[PDB]
Amino acid sequence: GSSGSSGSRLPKSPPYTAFLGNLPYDVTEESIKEFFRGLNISAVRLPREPSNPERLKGFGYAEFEDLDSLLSALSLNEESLGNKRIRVDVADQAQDKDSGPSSG
Repeated sequence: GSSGSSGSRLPKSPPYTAFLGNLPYDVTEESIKEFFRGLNISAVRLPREPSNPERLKGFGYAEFEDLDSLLSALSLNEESLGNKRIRVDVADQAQDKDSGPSSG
């Protein structure tokens, strides 16, 4: 047996960040572009392990401009990418700013 429950609330306000899971080891930057082909992407987020930069972390995120982009992304929650299947869910708008000194 296995429970089942899900229901996220897309960010009514942009930008629209998409969350991907169960990504392969071949998933490259170009793969994300083609995966979301047709939609409007502003940038691709691909975090790498804090130790092995050559290896992917495990999750992928992409920035969108139009709302339709995110909607279509959810349809790729099953779409088999390469040799494995990935899931698409609504990602929380997690932002962070920093600052630095300066002399001279």
